Amino acid sequence: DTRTLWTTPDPSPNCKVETARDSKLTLALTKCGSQILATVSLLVVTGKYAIISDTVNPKQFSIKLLFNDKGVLLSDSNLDGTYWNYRSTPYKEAVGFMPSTTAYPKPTDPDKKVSQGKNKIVSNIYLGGEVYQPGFIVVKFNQETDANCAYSITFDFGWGKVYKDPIPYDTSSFTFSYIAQE
Amino acid sequence: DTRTLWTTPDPSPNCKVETARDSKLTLALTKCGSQILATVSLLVVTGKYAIISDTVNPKQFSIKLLFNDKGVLLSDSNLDGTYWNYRSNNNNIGTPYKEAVGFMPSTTAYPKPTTDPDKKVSQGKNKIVSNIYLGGEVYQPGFIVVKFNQETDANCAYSITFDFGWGKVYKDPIPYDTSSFTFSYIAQE
Amino acid sequence: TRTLWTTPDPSPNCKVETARDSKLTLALTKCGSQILATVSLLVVTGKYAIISDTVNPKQFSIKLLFNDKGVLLSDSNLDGTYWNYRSIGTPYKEAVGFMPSTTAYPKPTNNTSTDPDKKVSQGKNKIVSNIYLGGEVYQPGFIVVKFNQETDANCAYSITFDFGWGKVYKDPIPYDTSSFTFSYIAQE
Ligand SMILES: CC(=O)N[C@H]1[C@H]([C@H](O)[C@H](O)CO)O[C@@](O[C@@H]2[C@@H](O)[C@H](O)O[C@H](CO)[C@@H]2O)(C(=O)O)C[C@@H]1OC(C)=O
Ligand SMILES: CC(=O)N[C@H]1[C@H]([C@H](O)[C@H](O)CO)O[C@@](O)(C(=O)O)C[C@@H]1OC(C)=O
Ligand SMILES: CC(=O)N[C@H]1[C@H]([C@H](O)[C@H](O)CO)O[C@@](O)(C(=O)O)C[C@@H]1OC(C)=O
Repeated sequence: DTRTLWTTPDPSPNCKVETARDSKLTLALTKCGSQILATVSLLVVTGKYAIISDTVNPKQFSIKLLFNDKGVLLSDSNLDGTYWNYRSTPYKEAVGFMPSTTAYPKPTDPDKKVSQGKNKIVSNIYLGGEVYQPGFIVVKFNQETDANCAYSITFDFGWGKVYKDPIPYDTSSFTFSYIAQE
Repeated sequence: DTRTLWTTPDPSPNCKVETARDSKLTLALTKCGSQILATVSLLVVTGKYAIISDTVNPKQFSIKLLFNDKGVLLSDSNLDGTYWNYRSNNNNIGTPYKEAVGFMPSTTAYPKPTTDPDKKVSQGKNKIVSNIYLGGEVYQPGFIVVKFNQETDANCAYSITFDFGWGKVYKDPIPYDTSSFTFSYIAQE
Repeated sequence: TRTLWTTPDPSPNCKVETARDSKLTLALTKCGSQILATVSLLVVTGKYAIISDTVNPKQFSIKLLFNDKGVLLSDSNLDGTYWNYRSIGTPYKEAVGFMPSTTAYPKPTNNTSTDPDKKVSQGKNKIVSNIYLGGEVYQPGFIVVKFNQETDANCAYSITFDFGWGKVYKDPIPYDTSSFTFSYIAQE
């Protein structure tokens, strides 16, 4: 299915939050012409961020997906590449899933000011899906330079509310979209 | 694909919050291949939650869409199935649909609910949680929780549940009339 | 499955307070009977370019007004020069399939034309969310998207973006929004 690129819907541990494969990132990208429709959720399984409270610091971490100029996931990404593939051999290109570098340029007169906001999508998510357990997600397009990436999608996850009773970092699903490179 | 399953865009009262058809649920599910793109909004028209304030309790209610193995709406659902159907223009195909499995939330992504950290099942991923705004006013937050496959009622194969509520103190009564909310989810097929 | 858009890296193309004082980036993509949209706003000069608690009002309104063919009316805050389908071209002739449904989101009615037997939703034609200035989690603002709620220019359809904030900002910050995704039911 050339219209869906994903982690598979029920992944094994596939994502580094603190150490490699300590988390399960479920990410599906679906191509709707020139816009990608995405859904993302994160379950931290082991380690520092599996169960959080107010004494865990910092209260944010970053998950980078780094892509080359063919849209292939680079091995330095926090997301393990083993099962990152079209919905059904590692794929050879996925440029049409990549966030536009014209809409969302890599970092570099009022008419020369570059938007610092437009390459980010920021919202609350809710741990365990509970309305009284807000956290946040920041989706960032093409803001990384690591591994000489041509494209990137970064997920920053965190929280700010004071939690004295420890709770699993297990996020509600978040929908977003972005302008595709082609 | 690219078909829509919906309540019609201008439904008559079609949904139970407290009693049958005491509310207008507008819900459209549009298939974008492996994901469903959805928009939902609720106007409660009569009963306990039509007009809310800080003296209305509890401050949450639940609307269950329960589906069988063909993705057909079960009678126990809060939504009346009379006008829950595939789109035709601004209305519905006349005959009740026979199957809608491609519109169901995946039971692989969102399994039905059932100490080893390695076997932990995500409690978050089957829910989408956000503020909505009553009357579309920025100063009238409430909330929506969309839940996939979390019901057991009527031996459903699939479910979509909408929990609506609010937390802010409203001393003056206001209608429970939500801003539209967009979400997507992984489709069963 | 076409996209109607401002182009992804627009030149100043929008009036918040004065012509060309802002850059609105907006893409509408058709997915059958729903439009999938992404929007963001960079105010580049004037009252709302750098905001703080001493600026009032703390909301402003960007109207996209369309005629019966889905064509952008020049009265809109958005300049229509580069509002067109994604692809040297011609202004588009029709985009009704991209308009917000007037059955889902009807225009306001008069005392004359209001049916007292029907309760009309005031919320359903609005989408309301936070956006974040600079994409910083500690700089919330808000966006309100409104469908078909204008009467300006005898529009057949409209999409209105209200942007604002409520948090007290002592130190001034640029009104430069994170991107916001939404969808709506299309006219056809
Ligand atoms: C959509 C949105 O951001 N709404 C928020 C409104 C809004 O900012 C104002 O009505 C616009 O002027 O403000 C809310 O309350 C905040 C309060 O939470 C904060 O601590 O103080 C500010 C004033 O400085 C407001 O009083 C509101 O009216 O309830 C919050 C609301 O946002 C949310 C997420 O509910
Ligand atoms: C989904 C929602 O609306 N969650 C809100 C929650 C809820 O309304 C009450 O818990 C209901 O009782 O109230 C809060 O104050 C809270 O932290 O608990 C704020 C929280 O909203 C945010 C943006 O974090
Ligand atoms: C994305 C998010 O959740 N931002 C929240 C922010 C954040 O949690 C801390 O800044 C992290 O440390 O905290 C706030 O109190 C703040 O104003 O700064 C509330 C704000 O949420 C809203 C709905 O405005």
